[PDB]
Amino acid sequence: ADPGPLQDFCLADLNSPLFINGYPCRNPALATSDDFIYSGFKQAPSGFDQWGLNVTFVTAGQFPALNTLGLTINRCVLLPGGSTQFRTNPRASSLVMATEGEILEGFYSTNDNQLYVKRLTPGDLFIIPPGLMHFTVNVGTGNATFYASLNSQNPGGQIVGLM
Amino acid sequence: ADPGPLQDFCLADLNSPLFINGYPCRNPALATSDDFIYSGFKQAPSGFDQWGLNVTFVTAGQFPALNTLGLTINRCVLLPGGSTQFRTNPRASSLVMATEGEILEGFYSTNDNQLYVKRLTPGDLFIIPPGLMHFTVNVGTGNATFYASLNSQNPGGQIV
Amino acid sequence: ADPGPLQDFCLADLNSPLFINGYPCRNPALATSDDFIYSGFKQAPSGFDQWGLNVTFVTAGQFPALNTLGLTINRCVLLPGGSTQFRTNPRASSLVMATEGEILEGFYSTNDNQLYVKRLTPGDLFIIPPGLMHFTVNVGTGNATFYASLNSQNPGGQIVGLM
Amino acid sequence: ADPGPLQDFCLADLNSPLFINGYPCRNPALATSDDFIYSGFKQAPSGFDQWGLNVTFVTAGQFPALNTLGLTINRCVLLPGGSTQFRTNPRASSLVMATEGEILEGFYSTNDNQLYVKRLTPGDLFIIPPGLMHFTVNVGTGNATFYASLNSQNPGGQIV
Amino acid sequence: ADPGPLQDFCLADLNSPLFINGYPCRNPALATSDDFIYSGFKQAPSGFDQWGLNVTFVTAGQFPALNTLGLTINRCVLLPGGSTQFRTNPRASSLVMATEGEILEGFYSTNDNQLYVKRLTPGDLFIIPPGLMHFTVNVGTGNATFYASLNSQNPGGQIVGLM
Amino acid sequence: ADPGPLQDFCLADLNSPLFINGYPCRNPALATSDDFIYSGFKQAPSGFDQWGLNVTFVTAGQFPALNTLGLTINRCVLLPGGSTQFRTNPRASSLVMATEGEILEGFYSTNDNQLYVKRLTPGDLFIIPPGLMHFTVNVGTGNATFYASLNSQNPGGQIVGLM
Ligand SMILES: *[C@@H]1O[C@H](CO)[C@@H](O[C@@H]2O[C@H](CO)[C@@H](O[C@@H]3O[C@H](CO)[C@@H](O)[C@H](O)[C@@H]3O)[C@H](O)[C@H]2NC(C)=O)[C@H](O[C@@H]2O[C@@H](C)[C@@H](O)[C@@H](O)[C@@H]2O)[C@H]1NC(C)=O
Ligand SMILES: *[C@@H]1O[C@H](CO)[C@@H](O[C@@H]2O[C@H](CO)[C@@H](O[C@@H]3O[C@H](CO)[C@@H](O)[C@H](O)[C@@H]3O)[C@H](O)[C@H]2NC(C)=O)[C@H](O[C@@H]2O[C@@H](C)[C@@H](O)[C@@H](O)[C@@H]2O)[C@H]1NC(C)=O
Ligand SMILES: *[C@@H]1O[C@H](CO)[C@@H](O[C@@H]2O[C@H](CO)[C@@H](O[C@@H]3O[C@H](CO)[C@@H](O)[C@H](O)[C@@H]3O)[C@H](O)[C@H]2NC(C)=O)[C@H](O[C@@H]2O[C@@H](C)[C@@H](O)[C@@H](O)[C@@H]2O)[C@H]1NC(C)=O
Ligand SMILES: *[C@@H]1O[C@H](CO)[C@@H](O[C@@H]2O[C@H](CO)[C@@H](O[C@@H]3O[C@H](CO)[C@@H](O)[C@H](O)[C@@H]3O)[C@H](O)[C@H]2NC(C)=O)[C@H](O[C@@H]2O[C@@H](C)[C@@H](O)[C@@H](O)[C@@H]2O)[C@H]1NC(C)=O
Ligand SMILES: *[C@@H]1O[C@H](CO)[C@@H](O[C@@H]2O[C@H](CO)[C@@H](O[C@@H]3O[C@H](CO)[C@@H](O)[C@H](O)[C@@H]3O)[C@H](O)[C@H]2NC(C)=O)[C@H](O)[C@H]1NC(C)=O
Ligand SMILES: *[C@@H]1O[C@H](CO)[C@@H](O[C@@H]2O[C@H](CO)[C@@H](O[C@@H]3O[C@H](CO)[C@@H](O)[C@H](O)[C@@H]3O)[C@H](O)[C@H]2NC(C)=O)[C@H](O)[C@H]1NC(C)=O
Ligand SMILES: *[C@@H]1O[C@H](CO)[C@@H](O[C@@H]2O[C@H](CO)[C@@H](O[C@@H]3O[C@H](CO)[C@@H](O)[C@H](O)[C@@H]3O)[C@H](O)[C@H]2NC(C)=O)[C@H](O)[C@H]1NC(C)=O
Ligand SMILES: *[C@@H]1O[C@H](CO)[C@@H](O[C@@H]2O[C@H](CO)[C@@H](O[C@@H]3O[C@H](CO)[C@@H](O)[C@H](O)[C@@H]3O)[C@H](O)[C@H]2NC(C)=O)[C@H](O)[C@H]1NC(C)=O
Ligand SMILES: *[C@@H]1O[C@H](CO)[C@@H](O[C@@H]2O[C@H](CO)[C@@H](O)[C@H](O)[C@H]2NC(C)=O)[C@H](O)[C@H]1NC(C)=O
Ligand SMILES: *[C@@H]1O[C@H](CO)[C@@H](O[C@@H]2O[C@H](CO)[C@@H](O)[C@H](O)[C@H]2NC(C)=O)[C@H](O)[C@H]1NC(C)=O
Ligand SMILES: *[C@@H]1O[C@H](CO)[C@@H](O[C@@H]2O[C@H](CO)[C@@H](O)[C@H](O)[C@H]2NC(C)=O)[C@H](O)[C@H]1NC(C)=O
Ligand SMILES: *[C@@H]1O[C@H](CO)[C@@H](O[C@@H]2O[C@H](CO)[C@@H](O)[C@H](O)[C@H]2NC(C)=O)[C@H](O)[C@H]1NC(C)=O
Repeated sequence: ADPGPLQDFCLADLNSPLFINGYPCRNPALATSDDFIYSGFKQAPSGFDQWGLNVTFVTAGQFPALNTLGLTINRCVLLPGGSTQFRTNPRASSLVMATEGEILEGFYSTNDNQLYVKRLTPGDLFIIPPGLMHFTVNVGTGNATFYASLNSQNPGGQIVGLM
Repeated sequence: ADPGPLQDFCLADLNSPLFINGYPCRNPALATSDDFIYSGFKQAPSGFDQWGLNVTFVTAGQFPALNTLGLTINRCVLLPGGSTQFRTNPRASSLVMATEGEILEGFYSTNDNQLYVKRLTPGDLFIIPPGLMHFTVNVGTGNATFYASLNSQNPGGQIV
Repeated sequence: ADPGPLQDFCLADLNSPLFINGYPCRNPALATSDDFIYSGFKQAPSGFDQWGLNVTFVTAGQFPALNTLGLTINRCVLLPGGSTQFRTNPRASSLVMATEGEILEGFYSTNDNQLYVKRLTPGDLFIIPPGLMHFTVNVGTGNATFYASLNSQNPGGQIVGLM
Repeated sequence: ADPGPLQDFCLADLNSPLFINGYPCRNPALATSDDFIYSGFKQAPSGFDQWGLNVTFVTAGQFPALNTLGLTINRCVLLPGGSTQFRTNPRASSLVMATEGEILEGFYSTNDNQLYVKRLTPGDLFIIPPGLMHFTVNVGTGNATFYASLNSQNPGGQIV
Repeated sequence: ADPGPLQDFCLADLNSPLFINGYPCRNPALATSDDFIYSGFKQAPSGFDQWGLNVTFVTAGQFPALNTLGLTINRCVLLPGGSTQFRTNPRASSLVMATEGEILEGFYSTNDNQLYVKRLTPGDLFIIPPGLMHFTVNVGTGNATFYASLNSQNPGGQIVGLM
Repeated sequence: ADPGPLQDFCLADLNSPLFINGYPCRNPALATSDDFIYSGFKQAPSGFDQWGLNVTFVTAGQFPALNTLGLTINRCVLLPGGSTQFRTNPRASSLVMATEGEILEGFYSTNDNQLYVKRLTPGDLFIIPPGLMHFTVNVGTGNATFYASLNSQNPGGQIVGLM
C-alpha cells in the first residue's frame, strides 16, 4: 500500500527540515553506488530488550535508498528463552525467514483470534498478513535468528500484549 | 502495487479452472497452520543454468498463502564464476541480501543507463528499483547465496 | 488500500461458491434501487459482549453494494461502564463520530506506544490511523453510541488486549 | 485511491508555503491528543444556500490529522423543501447515513444514466460509487440531516 | 487507481458467466500475438448522437488485452457544430490529443467550477483531471477528431449537463 | 501505480530546489487555462538516434499539469529502416497507436520470453504490459509514426538490448 515511485529512486533526506508522507529526497543526480548498499547487519546485536529480543531495523529511516521503493527487512535475534511478546506490523505484511535456531511463529486472525502457529527451523518461511497480532518464541538451543521482509518502507511496529 | 487484501488471507487455489488477476482462493475456513509455512528452501539447488545460477522461487505459485499479501522471496545460488545475466523484475522492487560468498550487484537507471554497482559480502543489502535492468556476478571463492525480497506476490522475471 | 473499482458497482454475491480477493459479484444488470440502501441500523443492539459493547457491522458481508467501493461504517453502543478493550482495525483507518453519551477514545502510536486520548461528546470526531491499537470507554451516563467510518469494505477487527 | 500513509500520522501543515500532493506535515513529535479530535460539528449550520442546503466540511483542510489517512466525513443539513442539486464527488465513494428527517437519495450509473433512488429515514445507509452524479431531496417535515463518509481526505465536490 | 496486475497479462473473458471486479481471464497459455492488437479504429464512425458526437470505445470490454493493464483509448469525432455536452470520466484522468480539425476543450474544477478551457489544433494535448466535468465543442470547419487516453481499463462515461 | 491525486490538479514546480516522490507543485490558485494545454507535438522531430528513432516526450517533466494525474504520451517517429532496439517502460503499461507508416511491434513475456508481435498500420493499437521488453521496427516505406500512451506521469525508459 506504499505509494508508487514516480522516478527511478529518491534517497531519503533524513536531515531535511520538512515533514511529508514518507521523506523528501536528496538530488538524485548526486546518488552514487554507495547509496544503494546497506551494511548494518554486519554489526551484531548490541543488546536485547527485557524479553530477550534484538531487532536491527532496515527501514527508509536507516537505509535512505528504500524511500519510495516499498520494502523493509528487519533482523530479529532471540536469546535462549526469548520471545517477541505479542506484536503487530500495522502497515505491511511480514514474510519471516528463519536462519538460525528454532522458533515458534504464529499469528491470530480477525475471526475470534484463531491461532495459526508453526515451529520453524532454518530455511523455513512464514507469512504474517498485514496488521495481524503475531509472536515469535525461541524454542531451540542458543540464539534464534530470523529476517522479516515487509512490503513497506516503514511498516511500523507495536507491542500489543505481553505473555 | 499489488492489489490490497480484502480479508485476512486468501490461499491461492492453484488447481482452479478459473483465471483472474492473481488467483482464486481456497475456502479460508479450511486454512490451517500448515498453510502459512513454506519449507522449499530446505531443498538445495538441484541444478544450475548454463551461467551457474540456480533460482529457487517462492511466489504465490509455490506458496499459496502469499496470495493477496504482496510479498515474494527468491533464493539465488551462484556457482564460482557464475552470473545472473542481465535481468529485470518487471513488477516489483528487489531487496537483495547476500548471505554466503561475495558478489557484484548492480542496476542501471533510466537516465542513460547509469550503472550503480557494489560488492556485497554476507549481511549486505542492495536495493534494485522496480523494473530496472540488473545483474549479479559471483566474485568470491565458493558458492554465492543471496535472497531477493520483492514487494509482489508475483514480480515476474525476464532476461534482457 | 482497497483495490480500485473497475466498473460502477459490483454487488457482493454472498452465496457464491467461489472465494476471491473480496467477493464475486452478481450481474450488475440485475441491480435495483433496493440494493443500494441498507437499513440494519434500525435494529437496536440485540445484546452486548461481556464488556458491555455491541457492534452492528456494515461491511460488504452485510451490505453487498459496498463491494469494491472501499467503505465501511460500524455502529458501536456501550452500556454504562462498558469498554471495547484494546482493539485494532488491521486494514483501515477509523474515523469515529460520537453521537450519544460521552466516551474516552484513544490510540497508541508505534513510537513506544505514546497514547493520544480525548474525551468525546456527541458531534466529536476522532481519527484512528490504520492498524493502531485503540480503545473506547464509556465515561458518561446511560449508553454511549458512536459510529466508525473505515476506508475499507472489510477492515477487520481484532481484540488485542483486555484492561 | 488516496496514497497510503508511510508513518503513523502526518498532520497537515495548512500554513506551509509549499504545495505538494496533499499537504506537507507538522513535526509528528509535536502532535498531541488535541490534534486527533475535531469538534466542528458542534456548530450548527450558520446558513444555507439558495436551495436550502448547508454542508459542514471535514476534510484534511479542516481536520489536519486526516492528512494521509484516507477519510472524510461531511454533515449535510437540508431545510424543508431543500435539495442538493446534481453533484459529484470526483475522487471518492460516498456512504450516506441519514440521521434526522427523510430524504430521497439517488445516483446515476454510467450505463445510460440509470437512476437508483431510495427514500432514507434515520438509520438508513446509501452508497454512492465514486464520481457518479447524485442528489438528495428533503421529502420530510422538518430539517433533514445526513452524514457522508468518503474514502478520501479530500474527495472534492462539484455541482454538475 | 486500477488494481495492479499480478501477472504479465490477463485477457478479459467476455463470455464468462462470472462477475468480479473487472473481468475473469482466459487461459494465458492460449493467448496469441493477435490478442494484443486492436483494429477497431479502422472502422470510420458509423453514426453520431443527437449532438454530432461519435465515440469509438476501446476499453477492456472491446479490447480484452487491456484487462488489468490500466489503460483505455477512445476516439471522438465531432461533426461541424457538434459538441459532447458536459461529461465526466468518473474513474480516470483523460489526456486528449487533437488530431484533425479544431476544438474548444475545457473542464471545471471543484473550486466553484472555475473553467480551464483552451482551444486545440492538431498535435495539441489537454489533460482532464479524474472525474471533473468537461466538454469539447467543434469550432473549426469539417470534422474534428481527437483521442482520449485514460488511465483505466474502464473509466466510465456520464453525461452530467446539456450545454 | 502512480499515487492518487489529493486535489484537482498540482502543476509540477520544475524550478523547485526540493526533491520528493514526483514533483512539488505550484500554487493551484495561480494555474490558468494555458497550464493544461501542451503543444510540444507541433514541433517535428529535430533529430534521430543512431538507429533512426526520435522520441518526443510528454511526461510531467515537460507537461507540468500531468503531475499527480497518472498519464504520459510519447510520440515516436522512425526513419526508414529505423528501430527502437529492445526497450522497457519500467513503471507503466504502454498503449501504442500507429498513425503513419507501418511498424512491427512486439513484446516478450516473462514466460521464457515468448514473443507477442503484430504488425501495425495506421489506426491499430497494441498494448505492452508494464516493464516488459519490447520493440518496434519500421517495416514500411517512409517514416513511421506512433504514439505511446502510458499510465504514469513518468514511466521511465531503458534500452535493455541491441537487436
Ligand atoms: C547471541 O547473540 C549475542 C549477540 O550477537 C552474542 O553475544 C555477543 O558475542 C560476541 C562474540 O561472541 C561478543 O563480542 C566479543 O567481545 C569480546 C570481549 O568484549 C571480544 O574479545 C570478542 O572478540 C568479540 O568482539 C559480544 O560482546 C556479545 N554481545 C552481547 C550483546 O552479549 C551471544 O554470544 C554468547 O554470549 C556472550 C555473552 C558470550 O559469552 C559469547 O561467548 C556467547 O557465545 C549469542 N549467543 C550464542 C549462544 O551464540
Ligand atoms: C555449490 O552448491 C551446489 C548445490 O548446492 C553444491 O553441489 C551439491 O553438493 C552436494 C554435496 O554437499 C551434493 O550432494 C551429494 O550428491 C551425491 C550424488 O548422488 C550423493 O551421493 C552425496 O551423498 C551427496 O548427497 C549435491 O548433489 C550437489 N548438487 C549439485 C546440483 O551439484 C556444490 O558443492 C560442490 O559440488 C558438488 C558437485 C560436490 O562436489 C560438493 O562436494 C562440492 O562442494 C557447491 N559448491 C561449493 C564450492 O560449495
Ligand atoms: C442501552 O441500549 C439497549 C439496547 O438498545 C437498551 O435496551 C433495550 O431497550 C429496548 C427499549 O427500551 C428494549 O425493547 C423493548 O422491549 C419491551 C419488552 O420486550 C417492549 O415492550 C418494548 O416496546 C421494546 O421493544 C430491549 O429489550 C432492550 N434490549 C436489550 C438488549 O437490553 C437499553 O435500555 C435500557 O435497558 C433495558 C434493559 C430497559 O430497562 C430499558 O427500559 C432501558 O432504557 C439502553 N440503555 C439506556 C440507558 O438507554
Ligand atoms: C433547521 O436548521 C436550522 C439551522 O440549524 C435552524 O435554524 C436555527 O435555529 C436556531 C434555533 O434552534 C437559531 O438559534 C437562535 O438564533 C437567534 C437569533 O439570534 C437567537 O437569538 C436565539 O437565542 C437562538 O440562538 C439559529 O439562529 C438558526 N440558524 C439559522 C441559520 O437560521 C432551523 O430552526 C428553525 O428556523 C430558525 C430560524 C428558528 O425559527 C427555529 O426556531 C426554527 O425551528 C431548523 N429548522 C427546523 C424546522 O428544525
Ligand atoms: C539491537 O542490535 C542493533 C545492532 O547492533 C542495535 O542497533 C544500533 O543501535 C544504536 C543505538 O540505538 C544505533 O546508534 C545510532 O546510530 C545512528 C547512526 O547515524 C546515530 O544517528 C544515532 O544517534 C545512534 O548513535 C545504531 O545505528 C544501530 N545499528 C544498527 C546497525 O542498526 C540496536 O540498538 C539493538 N537493540 C537493542 C534494544 O539493544
Ligand atoms: C534450482 O533449485 C531448486 C531447488 O532444488 C529447483 O526447484 C525445484 O524444481 C523442481 C523441478 O522444476 C520442482 O519440482 C516440480 O514441482 C512441480 C509442482 O509440484 C511439478 O509439476 C513438477 O513435475 C516437478 O515435480 C520442485 O518443486 C522445485 N523445488 C523448489 C523448492 O522450488 C530448481 O529446479 C532448480 N533450478 C534449476 C535451473 O536447476
Ligand atoms: C449487536 O446488535 C446487533 C443489532 O441488533 C446484532 O446484529 C444482529 O446479529 C444477529 C445474530 O448474529 C444477525 O442474525 C443473522 O442474520 C443474517 C441475515 O441474513 C443470517 O444470515 C444469520 O444466520 C443470522 O441469523 C443479524 O443479522 C444482526 N443484525 C444486524 C442489523 O447486524 C448483533 O448480534 C449484536 N451483537 C451482540 C454481541 O449481541
Ligand atoms: C454551513 O454551516 C457551517 C457550520 O456552521 C458553516 O461552516 C463555517 O463557515 C465559516 C465561514 O465559512 C468558517 O469560518 C471561517 O474559517 C476560516 C478558517 O479558520 C477563516 O479563514 C474564515 O475567515 C472564517 O472564519 C467556519 O470555520 C465553519 N465552521 C465549520 C464547523 O465548518 C458554513 O459556512 C455553512 N455554509 C453556508 C453555505 O452557510
Ligand atoms: C460510433 O462509430 C463506431 C465505429 O463504427 C461505432 O462502433 C460500432 O458500434 C456497433 C454497434 O454497437 C458495434 O457492434 C461495433 O462493434 C462497433 N465498432 C467499433 C469499432 O467500435 C459506434 O456504434 C458509433 N456510435 C454511434 C453512437 O453511432
Ligand atoms: C465526417 O465523418 C463522417 C463519418 O466518417 C463522414 O461521413 C462518411 O463519409 C464517407 C465518405 O468519405 C462515407 O463513405 C460514409 O458512409 C459516411 N458515413 C456517415 C455515417 O456519414 C462525413 O462525410 C465527414 N464530414 C466531414 C465534413 O468531414
Ligand atoms: C526528437 O524531436 C524532438 C522534437 O523536436 C526533440 O525535442 C526537443 O529537444 C530539445 C533538446 O533537448 C529540447 O530543448 C526541446 O524542449 C524538445 N522539444 C520537444 C517538443 O520535446 C528531441 O530533442 C529529439 N530527440 C532526438 C534524440 O533528436
Ligand atoms: C521523416 O521525418 C523527418 C523529420 O521530420 C523529415 O526531415 C525533415 O523534413 C522537413 C521537410 O518536410 C524539413 O523541413 C526538416 O528540416 C527535416 N528535419 C530533419 C531533422 O531531417 C524527413 O524528411 C522525413 N522522411 C520521410 C521519408 O518521411
